[PDB]
Amino acid sequence: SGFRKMAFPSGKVEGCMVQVTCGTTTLNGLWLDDVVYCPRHVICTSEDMLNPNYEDLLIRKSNHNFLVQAGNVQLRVIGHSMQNCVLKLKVDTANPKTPKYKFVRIQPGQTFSVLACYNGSPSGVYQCAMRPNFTIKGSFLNGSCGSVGFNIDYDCVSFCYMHHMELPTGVHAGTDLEGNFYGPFVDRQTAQAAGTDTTITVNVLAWLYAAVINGDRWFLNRFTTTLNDFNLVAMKYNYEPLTQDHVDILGPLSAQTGIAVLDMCASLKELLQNGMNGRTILGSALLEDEFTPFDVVRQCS
Amino acid sequence: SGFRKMAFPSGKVEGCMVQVTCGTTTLNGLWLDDVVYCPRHVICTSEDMLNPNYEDLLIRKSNHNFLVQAGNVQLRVIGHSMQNCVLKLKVDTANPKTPKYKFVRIQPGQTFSVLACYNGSPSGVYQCAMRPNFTIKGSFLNGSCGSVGFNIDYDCVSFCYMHHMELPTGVHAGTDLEGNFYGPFVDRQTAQAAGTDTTITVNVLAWLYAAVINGDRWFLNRFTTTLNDFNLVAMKYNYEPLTQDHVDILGPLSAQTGIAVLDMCASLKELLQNGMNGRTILGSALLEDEFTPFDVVRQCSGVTF
Ligand SMILES: *C(=O)[C@H](C[C@@H]1CCNC1=O)NC(=O)[C@H](CC1CCCCC1)NC(=O)c1cc2ccccc2[nH]1
Ligand SMILES: *C(=O)[C@H](C[C@@H]1CCNC1=O)NC(=O)[C@H](CC1CCCCC1)NC(=O)c1cc2ccccc2[nH]1
Repeated sequence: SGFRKMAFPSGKVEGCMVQVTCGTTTLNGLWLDDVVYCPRHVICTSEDMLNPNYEDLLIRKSNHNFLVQAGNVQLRVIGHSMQNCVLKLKVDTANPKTPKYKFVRIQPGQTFSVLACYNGSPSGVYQCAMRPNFTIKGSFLNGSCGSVGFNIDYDCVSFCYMHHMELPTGVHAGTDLEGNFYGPFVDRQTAQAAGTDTTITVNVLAWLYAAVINGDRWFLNRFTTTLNDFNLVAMKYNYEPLTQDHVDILGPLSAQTGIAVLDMCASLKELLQNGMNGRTILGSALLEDEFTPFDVVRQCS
Repeated sequence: SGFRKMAFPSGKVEGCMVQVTCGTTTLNGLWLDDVVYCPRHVICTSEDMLNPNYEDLLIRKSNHNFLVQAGNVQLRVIGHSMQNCVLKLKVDTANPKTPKYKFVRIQPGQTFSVLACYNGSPSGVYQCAMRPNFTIKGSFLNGSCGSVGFNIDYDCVSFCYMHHMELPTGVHAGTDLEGNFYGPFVDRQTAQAAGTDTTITVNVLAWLYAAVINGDRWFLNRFTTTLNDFNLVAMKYNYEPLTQDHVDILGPLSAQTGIAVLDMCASLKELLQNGMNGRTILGSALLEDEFTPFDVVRQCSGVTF
């Protein structure tokens, strides 16, 4: 029993982190086979922050302008190319610690683990979710760029995020491992603002199911709702719409607990109206939205 | 910026986990040098949960009664002995992935990372605190016994916890790696209950400092207090007493933020007596007590291992 925000074990990713330096900029790179992936803004200088022409900047670089270090060993860059907003540095040696892996682009509401790194070495590991507005609420300082987010279902590592920047409101933006940003952001230091953050409704419902599984029932009620009436209410609290896909996805948890999905929606509606009245759910006094239905099933069984 | 409940990177520990099976029971072991450590209750049968004399049951057991598997390779057990509530199985080969390590016993209020494992395979990692009542509020299912808790300092892994059991209230109990239980618990099938828990005051204060460092400042005020005055309020609200050592340890954070400890104590006193009035701190609607002062320092300065 118990319920914790649980990350994946980080060892398979730790063995892939390296340090990449270009000019005076140092950040992290991901070394898989004979390629090191890192944010392309490592090639920017202090005058190229607003409107960098990355194709023009990259063509001027030599292989030896990139210093790549794995532990106390320099890797020799033998080639470079850019794919969207990531740089791919070809090196002369394959990483012997490369795990089984794939690159996956995730949808808002999906969760993943982040291995926060500085100078190629790990600082710590934590869980994150892709917010509906395509930001993540991370913990990242200067030098963290190039840290990755990942899931490890099975023994396969699915890389889904690479860190690039912090928006003025304190949240974070980045790309997939093909170099495409999540959301409308660009790798320029120009004024950019994320959409209004909303709550990930299907994840709140998953977490209420987790609470029942762990023995807690105080928030249940005798009512039900239609899906359309639920959405009319939840949007007034800046909750994301719940779709029929979401209802289908909660079928398994509904079957395990004997609580129909639309009956749990009626519980959530009352919680939004009443608050918690000095109570907690799974040790929280707010409704958590960073556990997916899949996460709940992994942890509770 | 930002602030998250952050676990230590687990790679150094993952390479030490193995599976240990005795009779019908399977759980995890920790393989360091040429010894595998696991809970001694692995030896119990259904007719020994009630009241077992493990020292008598261990004589009856022979080396080949312990199946140890590291991945798909079987380790050969060449000896066995007990240390308190931990079984030590000597194996014929040293773990080539053994990290620099030591065994340490932690104090209540200290935090550590748990590598939850099943069948010898690491499954997830999260940060815990040793509660004042000597339990931990973990997430553990059947087959997780022998999962371990650890801290890392530079290149050194300090192992501090091995998991043994779940109490009726759903919190968890275990031992250090020399097999001494944390708290007034025993490894017998019997009625056991956690003591009433209290909140870790020095950790709440550290987290309030983390909040200010991240620009969350609504709870600060003009007032200050004394230790005696504060501690009288603490006792009233089931908070752990705040000592002078605690004030000293927060010293850094006080100087960095310009909020003296007793100044921040006056903030915490008001939060206790008045609550949060519908506001949050670092995304929480409760006062969080599972970050130590050192936890805050290393997250806010980007310390690596
Ligand atoms: C890479 O290591 C950092 C990671 C940042 C530092 C603070 N927290 C983080 O997550 N990335 C940056 O510093 C980028 C660099 C830019 C180079 C040119 C192309 C765009 C990215 N900058 C920022 O994240 C940045 C600058 C800035 C100024 C004012 C407010 C916010 C802000 N964020
Ligand atoms: C080891 O893998 C498990 C871990 C437990 C399973 C559920 N959650 C956990 O953390 N440990 C056990 O199952 C122990 C075994 C005992 C054998 C005899 C010596 C003491 C340990 N049992 C329990 O944890 C247990 C039994 C029990 C009965 C009623 C309420 C709670 C309860 N916990």
